[PDB]
Amino acid sequence: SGYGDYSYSTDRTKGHVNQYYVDKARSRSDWGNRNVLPASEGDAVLGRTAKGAVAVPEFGIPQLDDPVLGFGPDSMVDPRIAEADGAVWRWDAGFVDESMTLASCADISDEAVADEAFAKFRGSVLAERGAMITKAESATASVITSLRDGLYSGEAQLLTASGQRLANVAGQEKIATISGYTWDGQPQTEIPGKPFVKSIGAMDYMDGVEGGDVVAAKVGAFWKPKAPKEVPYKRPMGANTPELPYNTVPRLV
Amino acid sequence: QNLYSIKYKVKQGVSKLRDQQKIFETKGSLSKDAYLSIFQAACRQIFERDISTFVIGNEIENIKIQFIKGQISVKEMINALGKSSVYLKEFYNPYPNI
Amino acid sequence: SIVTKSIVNADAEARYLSPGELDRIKSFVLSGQRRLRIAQTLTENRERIVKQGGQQLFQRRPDVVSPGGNAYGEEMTATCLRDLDYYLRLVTYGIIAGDVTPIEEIGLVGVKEMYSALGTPISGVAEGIRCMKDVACSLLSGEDAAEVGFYFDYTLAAMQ
Amino acid sequence: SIVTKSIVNADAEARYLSPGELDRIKSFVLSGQRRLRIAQTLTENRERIVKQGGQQLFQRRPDVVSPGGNAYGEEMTATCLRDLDYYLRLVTYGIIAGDVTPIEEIGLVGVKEMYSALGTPISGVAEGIRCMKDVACSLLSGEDAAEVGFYFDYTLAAMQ
Amino acid sequence: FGEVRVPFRRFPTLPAANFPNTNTLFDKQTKQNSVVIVPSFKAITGN
Amino acid sequence: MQDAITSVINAADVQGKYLDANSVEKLRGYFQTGELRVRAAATIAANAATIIKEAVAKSLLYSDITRPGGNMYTTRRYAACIRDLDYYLRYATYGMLAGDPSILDERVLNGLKETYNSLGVPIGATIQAIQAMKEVTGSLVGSDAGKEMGLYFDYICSGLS
Amino acid sequence: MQDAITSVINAADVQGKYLDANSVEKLRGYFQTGELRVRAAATIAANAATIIKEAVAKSLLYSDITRPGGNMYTTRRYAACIRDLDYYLRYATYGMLAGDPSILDERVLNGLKETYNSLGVPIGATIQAIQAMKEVTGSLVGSDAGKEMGLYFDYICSGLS
Amino acid sequence: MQDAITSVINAADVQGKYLDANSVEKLRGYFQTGELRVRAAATIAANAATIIKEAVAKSLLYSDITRPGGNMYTTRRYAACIRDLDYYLRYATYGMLAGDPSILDERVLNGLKETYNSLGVPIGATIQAIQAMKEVTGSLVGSDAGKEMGLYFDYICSGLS
Amino acid sequence: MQDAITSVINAADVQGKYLDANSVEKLRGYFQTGELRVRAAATIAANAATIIKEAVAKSLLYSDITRPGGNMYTTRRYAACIRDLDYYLRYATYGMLAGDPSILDERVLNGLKETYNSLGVPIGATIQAIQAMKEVTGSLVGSDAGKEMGLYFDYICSGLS
Amino acid sequence: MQDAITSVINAADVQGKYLDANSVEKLRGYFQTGELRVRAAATIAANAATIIKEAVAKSLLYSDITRPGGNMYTTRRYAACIRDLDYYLRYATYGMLAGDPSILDERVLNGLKETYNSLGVPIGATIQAIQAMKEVTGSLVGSDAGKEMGLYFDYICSGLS
Amino acid sequence: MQDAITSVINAADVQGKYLDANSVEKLRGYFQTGELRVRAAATIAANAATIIKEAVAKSLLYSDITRPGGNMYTTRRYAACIRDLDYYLRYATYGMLAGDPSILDERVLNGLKETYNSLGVPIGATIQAIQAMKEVTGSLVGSDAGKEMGLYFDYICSGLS
Ligand SMILES: CCC1=C(C)/C(=C/C2=NC(=C\c3[nH]c(/C=C4\NC(=O)[C@H](C)[C@H]4CC)c(C)c3CCC(=O)O)/C(CCC(=O)O)=C2C)NC1=O
Ligand SMILES: CCC1=C(C)/C(=C/C2=NC(=C\c3[nH]c(/C=C4\NC(=O)[C@H](C)[C@H]4CC)c(C)c3CCC(=O)O)/C(CCC(=O)O)=C2C)NC1=O
Ligand SMILES: CCC1=C(C)/C(=C/C2=NC(=C\c3[nH]c(/C=C4\NC(=O)[C@H](C)[C@H]4CC)c(C)c3CCC(=O)O)/C(CCC(=O)O)=C2C)NC1=O
Ligand SMILES: CCC1=C(C)/C(=C/C2=NC(=C\c3[nH]c(/C=C4\NC(=O)[C@H](C)[C@H]4CC)c(C)c3CCC(=O)O)/C(CCC(=O)O)=C2C)NC1=O
Ligand SMILES: CCC1=C(C)/C(=C/C2=NC(=C\c3[nH]c(/C=C4\NC(=O)[C@H](C)[C@H]4CC)c(C)c3CCC(=O)O)/C(CCC(=O)O)=C2C)NC1=O
Ligand SMILES: CCC1=C(C)/C(=C/C2=NC(=C\c3[nH]c(/C=C4\NC(=O)[C@H](C)[C@H]4CC)c(C)c3CCC(=O)O)/C(CCC(=O)O)=C2C)NC1=O
Ligand SMILES: CCC1=C(C)/C(=C/C2=NC(=C\c3[nH]c(/C=C4\NC(=O)[C@H](C)[C@H]4CC)c(C)c3CCC(=O)O)/C(CCC(=O)O)=C2C)NC1=O
Ligand SMILES: CCC1=C(C)/C(=C/C2=NC(=C\c3[nH]c(/C=C4\NC(=O)[C@H](C)[C@H]4CC)c(C)c3CCC(=O)O)/C(CCC(=O)O)=C2C)NC1=O
Repeated sequence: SGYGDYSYSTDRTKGHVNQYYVDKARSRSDWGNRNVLPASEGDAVLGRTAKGAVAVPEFGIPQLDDPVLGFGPDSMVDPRIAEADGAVWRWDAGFVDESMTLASCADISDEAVADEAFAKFRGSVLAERGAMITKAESATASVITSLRDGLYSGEAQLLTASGQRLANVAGQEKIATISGYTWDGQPQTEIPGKPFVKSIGAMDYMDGVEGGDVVAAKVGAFWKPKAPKEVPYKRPMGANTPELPYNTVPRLV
Repeated sequence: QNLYSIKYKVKQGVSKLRDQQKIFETKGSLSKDAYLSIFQAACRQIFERDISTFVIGNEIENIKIQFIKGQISVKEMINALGKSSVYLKEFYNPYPNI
Repeated sequence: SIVTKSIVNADAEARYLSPGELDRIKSFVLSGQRRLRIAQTLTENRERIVKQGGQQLFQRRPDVVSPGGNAYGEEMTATCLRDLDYYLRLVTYGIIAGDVTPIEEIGLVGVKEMYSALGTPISGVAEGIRCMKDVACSLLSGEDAAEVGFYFDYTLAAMQ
Repeated sequence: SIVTKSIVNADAEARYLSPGELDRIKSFVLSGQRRLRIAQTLTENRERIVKQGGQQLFQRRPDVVSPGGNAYGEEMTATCLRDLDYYLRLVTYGIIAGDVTPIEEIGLVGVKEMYSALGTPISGVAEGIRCMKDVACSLLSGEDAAEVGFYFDYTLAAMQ
Repeated sequence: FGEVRVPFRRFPTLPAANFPNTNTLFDKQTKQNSVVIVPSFKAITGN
Repeated sequence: MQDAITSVINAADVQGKYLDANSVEKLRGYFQTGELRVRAAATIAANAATIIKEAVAKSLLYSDITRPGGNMYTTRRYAACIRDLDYYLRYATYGMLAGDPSILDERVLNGLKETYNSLGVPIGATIQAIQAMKEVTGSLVGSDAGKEMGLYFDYICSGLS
Repeated sequence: MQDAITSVINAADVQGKYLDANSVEKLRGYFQTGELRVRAAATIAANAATIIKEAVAKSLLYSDITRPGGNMYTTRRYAACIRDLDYYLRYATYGMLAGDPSILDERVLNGLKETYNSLGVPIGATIQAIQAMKEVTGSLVGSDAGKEMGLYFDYICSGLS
Repeated sequence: MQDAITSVINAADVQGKYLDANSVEKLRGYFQTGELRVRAAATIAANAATIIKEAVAKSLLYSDITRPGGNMYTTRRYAACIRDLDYYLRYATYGMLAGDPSILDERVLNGLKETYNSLGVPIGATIQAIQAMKEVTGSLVGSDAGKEMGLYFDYICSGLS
Repeated sequence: MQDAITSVINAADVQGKYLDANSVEKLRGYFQTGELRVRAAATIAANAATIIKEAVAKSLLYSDITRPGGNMYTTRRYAACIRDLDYYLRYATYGMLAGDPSILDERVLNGLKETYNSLGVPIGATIQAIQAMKEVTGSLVGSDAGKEMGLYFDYICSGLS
Repeated sequence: MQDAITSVINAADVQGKYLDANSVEKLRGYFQTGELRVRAAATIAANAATIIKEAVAKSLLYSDITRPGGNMYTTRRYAACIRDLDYYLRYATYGMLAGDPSILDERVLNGLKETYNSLGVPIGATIQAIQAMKEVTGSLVGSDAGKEMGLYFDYICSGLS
Repeated sequence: MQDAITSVINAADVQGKYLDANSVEKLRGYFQTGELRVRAAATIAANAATIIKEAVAKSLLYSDITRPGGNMYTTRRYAACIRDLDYYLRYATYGMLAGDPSILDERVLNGLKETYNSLGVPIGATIQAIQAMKEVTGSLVGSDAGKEMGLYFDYICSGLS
């Protein structure tokens, strides 16, 4: 794109907004009324520091050539250096604040804080993890029972191909057999009168096989055996006996 | 007249899609399949397609069982459908608010 | 990822992350080191885990490898072990992410449709995952095995 | 068309055509031949049908051709006979389609608005259609005339 | 829609350009492109 | 959508004409093949899942596209593509019953290439899967119905390419 | 959206690879800075209104755009623009927590230039207001978090320009 | 929408100005013609159906567009087009009362050419029907109100062409 | 381009009319002011460089836009903007001589806002520089010619905003 | 451009196929009608000026578009439109000789609606002039060649609408 | 175009700054790798034809796109695509020498997706051919230069997708 290239990002300029009370220090009278102080050394007055002093060339002549005595890379930093340039006061530009430094945060290689840490993390996520697992198996039990109770076997379901895959699933997992069609499109049936009549016997009346072959299927009150199922007596129906016609048979209805 | 002129005149139209549309709604005393196919029609309108390719299966199950039992109206099922985690994942996360 | 999910759940409400969400992100980044260690252990013991899970599956479900079963033959058995390796890799992803988003977005959404279209019994896959769970938890400590089986259990629940 | 309507009504429910709809499509394609024969007979006797219907209309409704009536003058009477020919053509379309979709989509939707904007009494058009119905059913057999008047009756009901 | 009907496509006439915008919405397939069909209505003179 | 009957009626109505001998010719042609069409549609509705399964097995089941990096690697993508194939089969059956591919233009092909290009779905593999489905479908329904179905299968493939 | 962890896992998964030493390098890098990220996000959530107020005061509060004829003259427009700045700050915070600007692409920058161009919103003034917000935010959160936040601020400004 | 008064107030407010002599000039101009505008609007509301009927009779009633093949052949299309003409007349009356065509831009012309092009509605015949309606309307309301109404009729025709 | 004479002739010719009393009114109006227009155009041609120099000095010479980061910092940009101001002055002079701003529409304003937006040129500063040029130009040419020139200066500023 | 032979060869070559029985069917069909095509092209070349003159006389010669205000009022516009009609006739003859309208797509219809819309040329009047030219041309060349020519005339009208 | 040095100088100049320690850091980084860059560029210039030949042979040489119906079936298309691959390799080499992908944005990616979409060139196959070229190029130039070249190869693929 070249060298002198305009960017909105790098435009610190009031040209797109017309704030006509802002320019650059020009007159000597501008230091008392409009301008404050340079924010860096590039913006400094020519040949002076950011604070207004004459710039001195920053480095001397090392006395005491010696690796053990004499200043070297191991020498500690004299505290009066930061005092000399005024970096110890909070209103100075070079005032360092270590509370938000990266160095203040905790090391992660330290095993100690790591094991202190993981327990605190598990403590929060335990409840939500358990809740989501409970929800998943709730959904599974619900679909098993509505598979066993006739849902998903109406012919509007058996026409779509995903309904056919669900029927093959229900068959393959031995949950229930869904009567579909023959290869040429005619409805299956065990008694040729009406369509979709399925077989029965010896497994329509067995318990504990509601979701057979489904791994750890918790359906109902799995934590106990079930009541003995006996009520072999007839209660007279008062005002609720189905009144039928005399000397005839209710054909159909 | 020829195939080019006839094809131009047969197509001039809003579209036949406007006439060739059917509405779903609960009438009196529906069975449980009738409720199911209405719920599946809602999933195609709010999600634009059948759900089974972009969900696990346990996300709107309690909403389906509730509508099939006759406990919530069509409007409540659509409201509950629109504020599910499925709707949030498909039509809110990948797009801007506009 | 926990950070991602916190950010979206805070984004829908048009608010910054509350101090609870930030607390939880902090606890997560603090436990990331043992998360990486556990992922290490599960990752580099993959061969034994897949092998021993395949054994327990084939002894518990001899029909799938019986003559004609879905995984019948050398190639089909290799493909089934490939699937088990897929799911072990996803479990390691979920362990490092701190949440089942990687497992669920890859390998759980639409898994029933895929396995029904392939003709594979999903209960057999659930059995294989359970066997791999036992084998993998055998190699961890108490608390580590508890936290690691936390994801196998979710994968089993989603695969009912 | 019966096929089209069955397809849309099955499409809204997101299901294939049930065996009842396929049964009805089959019965329709089997009767298509006598449908074409009846359309033949009605189609190629159009001049007598329009003429004799126009007579019965003008004798039953002398006001429309009386001095100043909507169809008063040579040109207006010709235009009214043109309209009757339009509706006979639409009835033939409906007979071959097996359903009033062609008649209703062309010539029935918004017919009241058009005839009110033109200043034409819609009851006169209904009378003309009834007269054409009698004339046309006179040329058919019993069952054929019954099936053909089936559409004239719908056109009359929509034109009340 | 009331409380009994499922929403549907609804070809509109008099909302002033609701017709072509609705047609573009429903005629595009899911995830067809990244475009936003109605980013805003073009500004009118006034407030 | 318009079927053969609707198209004939439209061609006649767009000229102010009554249905003449050529319209009767086309109408008889459709009415003679309607029963075969119903038979084929029933048989295809019977065996949709097996048709899709066999086409996928013969076309792209063991190729590299189902491998990591392929477009249909994860379970989401596999399920999405088998749903797409189900769409294609169902709409081809609709077109075969109607005797007119206008439903394919209005409900399937409109903006499909652009969606696939934005998603990154390979078009050649899709066309080959549809071609494999054409084989199985013609196989199952016999020669005449297979040619009828292959007409609309090739229509979809040409609209996609 | 994908964070740093999701991006690393995706790069590894798109090649059928296990997480090797470079993935561990990036993951450790994110895990070391996560706590600083949480601190910065909390502090920014604390002072959002004051940050927006100070940025608006230093950038466009007394310029000519707030006078009659300016884009944000009436009260509707002033409120709308401060809401926009709140959006930018919140989404930059999300991006800083995630360590990945993909949320900015998906939820912010997608179709934003076109909306602003149709409305007539000046883009340069918006970019300058975001730059002023970057100053105040880095000021409030300190040097390291300020550089992190400025990364996503500059990302938004580049996507807008 | 903005009328003449709203437009003058906006032009004055967008400069931070008080309403000076030129604004008073325009405001007096509108206030002098307001009563004629109300008279014309009442008369047009009285005879809308007859105006549309006569315009349709003189413009496109016996042409080939009303015959088979033409746009507006069937009864649906005839009713739709007379409803369109009613829309045009009502909105032209609104614009004449307001003394400003901005309502036509916001509520009528926005996306109208594109809708007509997608539907296949002939634009030239529509413009000619609007021109015929302009004749009858100016006829019924007299010279001055007819010129006022014809201003907005021509505005609609230019926005449609 | 069309001047006042061309516009009057076009308005008369587009109706098949001969030039009647109102056309004569407008033509006399232009012919009476033509000599003042020629005087003003000569004076403006005499002092174009000084006009541009003084307008730039009073409008944007010492602002922050000429400082590093401004849009007109480097020498390329300074030269480009003074060339732009020369364009504006020359075309305003053409429009004043012609008595018709159509040349400004055809040769200046067509696609200017879009070019400036793509380049990043601040529109407000440009409008203010044109306003300052209007002051100096009216100053130099006197009251009547200054109002004439300010008409087209304001036309350019309105077309740019 | 591709004629019928080129199109058949391309359809066969794009599949790696040799020219089978269906290609022979189409090729024989073209070869049987080639001589009639040459006769019609010669006759049309003989009477192009009279065809255009008669079509213009029956379609738009005395309408209001030739009067002041109408498109084609001045002599420039009249000459331009008769040149356009000559273009349409010549390219329809090319398409009839080739038996393929691809030349019309490549050399005529590409960007024609946009040019006419930018110029302000009425599309409906153009389509009606082409329809009138179709009448005269079919008249002069007889029934079969007239249907052949009307195919491409209607192709141009559909591409223009 | 701007290289690494130009980009650093621009970043420093757009703030009125002198080149400070970070600029020196980046400049030293570029100067240390320049000699490796020159070596890689020479080696790539040596073996461009063989690189393109091997990439085409491994990526799309025997696929169905080179057969009838495929995009690069005829000899024109084959030559055009190998010329395209030569373009990509040469511009990636330029970008590697410069250490900055701006030349790819200015001279390659600008309007490339739109050209390919108008022509019908498959984007996925192109990206895969570029990926295969990345393999061979990294192979030939060794690990470090291969990573450098793969940076710009992936840049082109991302700009194309
Ligand atoms: C308020 C501004 C506004 C207008 C004007 C408008 C027009 C509009 N005109 C329409 C249709 C139509 N418009 C016409 C009009 C005409 N046919 C002709 O030949 C004539 C030249 C012309 C009447 C002068 C016809 C025939 C249709 C029906 C198209 C069809 O059924 O395919 C439709 C489709 C909606 C529907 O009927 O279902 C809309 C939305 N919408 C608006 O919001
Ligand atoms: C295909 C469906 C369809 C219909 C029906 C149709 C009707 C239609 N009837 C018309 C006129 C007319 N129609 C009549 C009809 C009648 N006068 C009477 O008194 C009787 C009650 C009635 C005859 C039974 C008359 C008199 C006119 C001319 C009205 C006039 O010009 O003032 C016109 C205007 C001129 C024209 O014919 O083009 C149309 C478009 N258009 C259609 O597309
Ligand atoms: C990352 C998530 C993910 C999964 C899980 C996945 C599964 C997947 N399993 C497949 C096959 C298969 N999977 C099995 C698996 C089994 N057979 C049994 O009996 C057992 C119950 C079960 C093993 C535990 C078999 C036998 C096949 C081959 C089926 C065939 O080709 O007929 C295939 C087709 C061929 C291939 O592997 O590329 C896919 C795509 N893809 C994915 O992206
Ligand atoms: C009724 C006409 C119609 C079609 C066909 C249609 C397709 C369609 N296919 C989609 C995705 C898809 N389609 C495929 C398909 C395939 N992958 C392959 O490798 C094969 C070649 C191919 C199957 C043969 C895949 C994998 C996706 C998922 C893309 C993704 O998740 O990124 C999506 C994105 C919606 C979503 O899944 O969230 C749509 C809308 N939409 C329609 O309205
Ligand atoms: C990076 C390349 C570059 C250059 C060189 C540049 C020059 C430049 N010189 C300027 C002024 C000026 N320059 C001078 C310079 C001089 N007077 C003399 O007698 C000497 C011959 C000469 C000094 C050696 C003066 C006096 C002004 C102020 C003129 C005025 O305001 O009247 C100005 C207007 C005010 C400002 O400084 O912002 C610019 C933009 N801009 C650029 O982008
Ligand atoms: C005849 C009508 C007409 C105009 C007006 C026009 C303007 C125009 N101004 C341009 C640039 C420019 N225009 C300016 C102008 C300005 N900078 C500011 O800060 C001020 C507010 C403003 C001057 C008042 C600048 C600085 C550039 C250079 C942009 C760049 O180098 O990136 C360019 C780019 C061409 C080039 O310089 O290479 C064109 C084409 N073109 C035309 O055909
Ligand atoms: C403003 C410039 C301009 C001119 C000049 C113009 C001429 C023009 N002259 C015309 C006809 C005509 N012009 C004539 C003229 C003549 N017959 C003779 O023998 C004489 C030599 C000559 C009279 C001096 C005739 C006879 C017609 C009718 C031709 C016909 O309809 O067959 C027509 C067609 C009908 C109509 O008038 O609308 C036009 C457009 N149009 C324009 O826009
Ligand atoms: C329809 C016009 C047309 C032509 C001609 C064509 C040629 C063509 N020739 C090829 C290869 C080839 N062609 C040859 C041919 C020869 N070796 C010799 O020594 C002989 C001189 C010559 C045989 C007479 C060989 C050996 C290859 C393989 C080169 C390789 O893979 O290294 C390839 C790459 C692989 C492939 O066949 O798909 C193309 C595309 N493509 C076209 O579209």
